[PDB]
Parts: sequence; C-alpha cells; structure tokens
Amino acid sequence: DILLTQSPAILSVSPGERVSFSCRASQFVGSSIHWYQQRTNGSPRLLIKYASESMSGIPSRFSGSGSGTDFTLSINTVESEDIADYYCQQSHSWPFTFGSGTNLEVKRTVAAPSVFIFPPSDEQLKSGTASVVCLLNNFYPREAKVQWKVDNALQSGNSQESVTEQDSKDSTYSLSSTLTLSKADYEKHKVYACEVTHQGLSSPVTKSFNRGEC
Amino acid sequence: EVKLEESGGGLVQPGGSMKLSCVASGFIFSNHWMNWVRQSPEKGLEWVAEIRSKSINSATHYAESVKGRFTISRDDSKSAVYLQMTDLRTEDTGVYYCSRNYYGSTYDYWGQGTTLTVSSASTKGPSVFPLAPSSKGTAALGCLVKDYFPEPVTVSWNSGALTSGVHTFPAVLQSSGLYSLSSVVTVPSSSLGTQTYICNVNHKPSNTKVDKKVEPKS
Repeated sequence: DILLTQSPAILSVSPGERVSFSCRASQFVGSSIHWYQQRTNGSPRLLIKYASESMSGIPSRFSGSGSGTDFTLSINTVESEDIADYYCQQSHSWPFTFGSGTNLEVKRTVAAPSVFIFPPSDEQLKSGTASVVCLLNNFYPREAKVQWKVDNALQSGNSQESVTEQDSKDSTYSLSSTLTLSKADYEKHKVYACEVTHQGLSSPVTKSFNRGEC
Repeated sequence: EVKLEESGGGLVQPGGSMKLSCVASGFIFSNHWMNWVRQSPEKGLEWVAEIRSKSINSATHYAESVKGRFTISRDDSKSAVYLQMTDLRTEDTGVYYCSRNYYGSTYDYWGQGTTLTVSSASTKGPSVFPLAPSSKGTAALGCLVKDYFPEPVTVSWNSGALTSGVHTFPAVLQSSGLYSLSSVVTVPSSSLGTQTYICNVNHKPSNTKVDKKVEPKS
C-alpha cells in the first residue's frame, strides 16, 4: 500500500497563529490527497479535496497545496474550533490509505507539574496487590519523564502512564504513573520514589515515602 | 441533509462473529459506493471494505487484513449497508464508521461510528481503593478504580457537588485484560478536617456501584 507520513504528530498553536502541517506519500500520488478534520469524540469531516480544492461550507482560513509526494494543509489564523486531529488520505491507487494524523493543541506558557505520591492502601494490600501512584498535576508542555526508584533501583516494565486531554480552561495536562507489584514484592523494599523531569522545573522533583510509615 | 447511522457494535470473544448495519438517507443510495472504515489508536484509520453500485454488478472489495473473514453487503430497498465479521481477532477492535466514497476519491460523508471490542476478558466490576491525602496549601486525594471490564466507568465526587480540580484519567488496559484508572482532585489543605470526600463509582456493565470515603490515613 501507499504510506502517508504526517508530520509533526503534535503541532502546538498559539491563538491567532498561521500554521501548516505536512503529508508525505511514499510514492507519487498526483494531486489525489484529501484532508479531514476530526474533533474530540467526533467523526472525520472532509475539508479539502485533491490537494487544494476547498469543500463548500468549509471556512476560508483552510487551504491546501502540494503535488507529487509532499502536501501541506494550512490554517491562516487558527480558531479555537480548529483544535482537532487532522488526517490526509490518498486516492491515487487502491487501496485507499490514511496518514497517522496530526494533533493540533493549544500552545501556552510553560507550567511545572505539581507532584504527589500515593502509597498502596491497606485495603488493596490485603487483596495481594500493591499499586503506587505518582500524580503530575496541571503542567505544560505535555512532555514529561517519570522514573520509579525502589530502594535506589530504577524500575522498568512494571508501570503504566495515563494522560488527560488538554484542559479546556487552562490548557494544561495531568499525568498519572502507576507502579504495580505483588504484595510480597512490595513488602521486600522500603523506599519508594517517583522522580519527575519537566521543562518547567528548575531541577527534577522527587516525591518518596518509606513503606508502612505514618 | 445526509445522514449515515451505524448500529450493531459491542463485545465479542476472539473467534467470534458480529454483524454491523448502517442506514443512509439524504442521497440516492443505490447510485453510490458504500464503505466501512475503522479507527484504532494503534493503526489509525484503515479502510476495511467497499460495495459499489448495482449498475456495476455491486462489486465488493476488502482490505487484505480482513479478506475471507468479512463480508460487506447492501440492501438498496432499505438504504442499508452491512458488515458481517467472522473469525474476529483482538486487533479487529476499534470504531467502525460507515462512509460514502465518492466514486473512487474522497470519503465525503461519515457516520457516527460503532464500537467493536474483541476480547476474552469476562465482565467484572472494579475494586475501589482510596488515594489518601498525604499527611505532609493544596492537597491531592483520589480513588483507584482497579480491575474492571469492559469500558466504561463513571466517577463523580460527593454525588457531583465537587467538580473543580477533578481529573479522572483515561483507563489503561492491563496485561490481565482488565482496565484500571484513577480519579484525583486537588482541594485546600485546610478543608481536610472540615469536608468529607467521597468518590462515587458506577460500572453499568456489571451493575456495580461503589461509594468510597477518602480520608487521611491514621
């Protein structure tokens, strides 16, 4: 199949900015590139057909260009309703294929996360499992590094992260990192630490606790 | 106005079968080429199958990943297109859109999507554990909602009276095949001795409802 490479995966736009994103086909596709918008919880919506032709009812700030392999979608001054994912699609030859998408997000000033650590509850421990939760609250941008250390041993493969959608009011993200161990493994160690690296922190922040102490 | 309306999604075990349906209106249905396109976080948007108009023998076309397992059909008297799926795989999981393709170019109209979940996990309500506010300004507390299936759960705080500063995280699938999430909220430290904090968890697929009071750990 023809592969479409969209870049960047995440584009950050300040309100009022003129932005553009890219779609590159793995072989010649003529002018047969079409662009779609998909808002959160919505369906794809056709915006631009054949590289540069705008659909009726689509606002004039959208325009497309390109031919051959490299294509561009532009929004001349983004509005808040343009915050969405955008996909390209080729119809040059069968089967038709889609790019992986560019997410348009709100750009704001840097905000450091507020970091909190939560030991496993006594109730959960009685069930045979221990979940340790590290919370990064209301930060920007979305890139953050969270490392677990257990009695100074860096952990790998036993945690999962989850990130909220960008907040509609302050444009920040929040993130959870959850370390899961068996009760026996949890009780083998004392010091549980979450270390958080983020552009907004002048030095990485560590939150930690001693097992069973309070 | 053009409308495409899908139905039939749901939960099925691997090896299983399921039929999706879509009803169209607002255009001359029998002239047009109807498609199924699916979407997942791992593979993005993928064309699945097409059935063209009766005027050209209503030819069917399938993605290689579903050929021989899926069958697309249409009933022009009902303005309906169908997708019969068989030998379902976990990687068939996703949102399935009915879509019109304009004679081999754009997908110019889309439905609302219907969700297919292929999994061997059994339906199960969550366990809810407190994330107690740290004994060491602003305090954070929450509830851990662990080991439920399938999606979704809803979480409120104090029966909906508490909404500011709540973050209910997206669920993550565990290697067990069950989901887990946390819901957290930041509140003034001074309010910990005067205000109770209770998360209300509802998991409709298992008829589970749980209220968990979250307090400082003694």
